[PDB]
Amino acid sequence: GALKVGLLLPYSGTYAPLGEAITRGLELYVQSQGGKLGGRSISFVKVDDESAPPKATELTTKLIQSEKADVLIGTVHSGVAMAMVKIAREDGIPTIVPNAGADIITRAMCAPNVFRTSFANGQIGRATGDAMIKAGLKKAVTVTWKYAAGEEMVSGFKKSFTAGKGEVVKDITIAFPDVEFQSALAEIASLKPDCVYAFFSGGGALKFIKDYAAANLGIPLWGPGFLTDGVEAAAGPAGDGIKTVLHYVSDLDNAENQAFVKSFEAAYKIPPDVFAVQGWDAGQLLDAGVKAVGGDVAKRKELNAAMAAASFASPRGPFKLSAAHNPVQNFYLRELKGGKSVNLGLAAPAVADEAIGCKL
Repeated sequence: GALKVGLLLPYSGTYAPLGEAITRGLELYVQSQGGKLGGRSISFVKVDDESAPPKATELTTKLIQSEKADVLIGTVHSGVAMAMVKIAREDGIPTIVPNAGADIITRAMCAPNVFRTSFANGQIGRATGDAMIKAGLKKAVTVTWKYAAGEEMVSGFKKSFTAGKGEVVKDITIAFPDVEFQSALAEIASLKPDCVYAFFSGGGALKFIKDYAAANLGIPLWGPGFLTDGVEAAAGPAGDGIKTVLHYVSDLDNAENQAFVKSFEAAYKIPPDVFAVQGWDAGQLLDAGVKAVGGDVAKRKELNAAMAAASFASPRGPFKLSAAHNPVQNFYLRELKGGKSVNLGLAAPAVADEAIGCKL
């Protein structure tokens, strides 16, 4: 029979374009392998999580129990992912996290069957704060949504930014997924920082970018790369000049990215973004696992071990996991110019996030 891959992703709401991009990355990878991973035909069972933490336990349980998923892949929203990972850890099902950066997933909640192909919130926030200090910035206002990802990315940023003698003047938070920003933009203007660090993504990011430009603040906008990835063409000139830090840049010239961009543009007529890459690499990681156990997904201990030691070429560069199952990869400084984020160079060389509390 087919190998059933349960996909828990947002197909509606503000993160719907992220779930679409991840799904596209996975399906394109499965197609590049002739519809099979390690000799098994793939069947995706797609469930919309609606980025809604109150539904996460029920929808995960259904995917594992009622639909009998052989593998679980998800999700985008860190609150949903934390609840999902709690159920997956206790079940033992091979689980791949293709976006959610919740720090706990590769720290205190680290597990033998739980892998991440994206990043950790805290680590990318620290890399962005470091880049802003190197750029001479000293007085920030942060703006994000009131949930674990905003908090952890703003916390990581504040750690590096204050360690660099900068001050964080205010942390503005908006309830998730609200996108009424006029009040935050009036407060930014009143506080006169020399920079703004924002975490938004999907619909929220695109609207924040247009609203932020329409305010004519004269203040540079920064953030983790999720603030611009995927929304460059739609943001138009309002995006110009935004500086971000991310573990992917569309112009990386390694052969795997050039072939991946080609396949993705030929199938979907738009460039891939970081979300598509993370999905493509979840496909590569599951392939490495199913190949090592000759299609026999029931050998979980051996499947997990192979995915932990997996080594392949990502569109990002060499893919490799730490002992706590998080990617070890470079972070680049970028600028949004003319509809794409361009590479301004290396921001942080590849190092393993510190796995505080990980029993592994």
